[PDB]
Amino acid sequence: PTTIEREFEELDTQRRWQPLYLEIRNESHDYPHRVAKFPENRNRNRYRDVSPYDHSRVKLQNAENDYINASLVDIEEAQRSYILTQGPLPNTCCHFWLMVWQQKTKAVVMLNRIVEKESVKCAQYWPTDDQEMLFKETGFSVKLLSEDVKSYYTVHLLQLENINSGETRTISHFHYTTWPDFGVPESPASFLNFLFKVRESGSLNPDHGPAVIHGSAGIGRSGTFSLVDTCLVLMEKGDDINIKQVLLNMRKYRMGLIQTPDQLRFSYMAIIEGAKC
Amino acid sequence: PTTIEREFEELDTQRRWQPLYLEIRNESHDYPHRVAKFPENRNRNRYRDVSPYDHSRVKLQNAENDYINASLVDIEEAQRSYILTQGPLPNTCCHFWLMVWQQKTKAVVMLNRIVEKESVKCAQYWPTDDQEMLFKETGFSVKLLSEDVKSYYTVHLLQLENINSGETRTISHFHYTTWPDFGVPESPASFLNFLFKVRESGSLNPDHGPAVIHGSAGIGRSGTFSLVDTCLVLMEKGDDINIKQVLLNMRKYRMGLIQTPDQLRFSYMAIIEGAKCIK
Repeated sequence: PTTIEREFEELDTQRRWQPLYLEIRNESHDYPHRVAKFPENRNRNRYRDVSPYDHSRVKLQNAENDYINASLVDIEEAQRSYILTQGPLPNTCCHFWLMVWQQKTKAVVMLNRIVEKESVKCAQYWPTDDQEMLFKETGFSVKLLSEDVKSYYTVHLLQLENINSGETRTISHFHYTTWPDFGVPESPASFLNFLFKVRESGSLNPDHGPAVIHGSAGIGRSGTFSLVDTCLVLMEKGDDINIKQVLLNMRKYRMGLIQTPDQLRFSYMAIIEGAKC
Repeated sequence: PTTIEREFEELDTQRRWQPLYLEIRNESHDYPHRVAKFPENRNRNRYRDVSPYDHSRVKLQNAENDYINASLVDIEEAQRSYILTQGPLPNTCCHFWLMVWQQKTKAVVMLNRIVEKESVKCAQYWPTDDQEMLFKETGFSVKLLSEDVKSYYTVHLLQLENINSGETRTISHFHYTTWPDFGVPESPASFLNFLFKVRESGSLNPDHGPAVIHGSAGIGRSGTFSLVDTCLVLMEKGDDINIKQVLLNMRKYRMGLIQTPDQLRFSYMAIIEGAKCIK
């Protein structure tokens, strides 16, 4: 904890955050992602520059087209596993809830707004009122159980139902509402508080399926969330951590996590402050 | 402006907001609201103790059932007209948009959140994304054009289309997001700023149909919003104002406007500060 604060201060005074982030870009390797570019998958992708690698993509089980824009990002050293996905499209919200069910997910972490700078970045895939939301394509319904609104985030409790079996599960929907795309949270403090609420629910624990983390692309803010959570686990287990090394290993699972130098710098501060807790 | 400032300070120091609000209750008259209680209309009312008066209710034209829980609130001395309405129910959002169309409304002012204290207070009657919302019972579709999110309110630009005529209109939807039910806005400043944005759009001006103001019941926050706007209009025209008499007059058009003493106190404060800002 003392060492990463020393490193951050070196990068600040010498103003080397952009060269550092550019060095991580160059050391990130490309892996095959041929399935994302199948013709019949082009309406399942939000962005043409954001595809899951063939070796780590989440597959819809027992589906004729198993493809969803989702990556299982796994860190064995930390016992941490997350699914990072794009903001679902109107036609993939059914696949998204099918994924949440098959993986036994307990929480969805949403870091984006439905509309950002006059572009819809995500479909309304949960209901805002008491009307049930139906996904006939995959046989799931979503109903709103509870809503707790705060100034920079909201938590929803949703009832996800498998209409075919009648079975039901409660999904915690943690929605960060003041985090701009390609930008940073307002405060490391506000961010850390949000992370700790997601942790306190147990939704990141190994006795559950991987949590679903998404923004609009599931890359920038989503990578920052997972990078900070993971490196708080590693320090907590007593491990010495190289953040650049942790982030490079994570990028083997999904391309281009952490999208700006500022996002990388913010990840350092949040890791340093979260350690003091 | 100095006189209402004297009055506020007297009521604040002597803590007399409740004797005042109770005295206004007693000077408020009840008028028939029999149509709201017709058997076919009771699934169109959110709350059974919240009804529009027969003499000021907005009528849905060219419909088999003309009823909607909405009141035309008029202050002729201010050249101001509002429609105060409940938060529409799932089966009445088609009626709400038919009313917006027929009344040539340009803005909807929304003062509630969809869920407050774990209770649904209003149906999702506009779309949050790029999927179009359809109301086939009345032949209208709503599409989201634009969204500007600010710290205490959001503005949505919506395209309201009459599907059978194909004609289209742009509705300004001003959604104040930080005003709890039976409560008060966080800061007079943020509220006053929000009101001033609604005015800047011209949606309250005489060359448009009346704006639609709603909360969940369309009475407490809706009444606070309308009282403050009206009394700033009356002051800038140079009229001497008894706010209590303006509120009693507004209550002839819809029952129980402004629901708490703190809301009544907040109307005074916003009026006093909005005047000093205008000057």
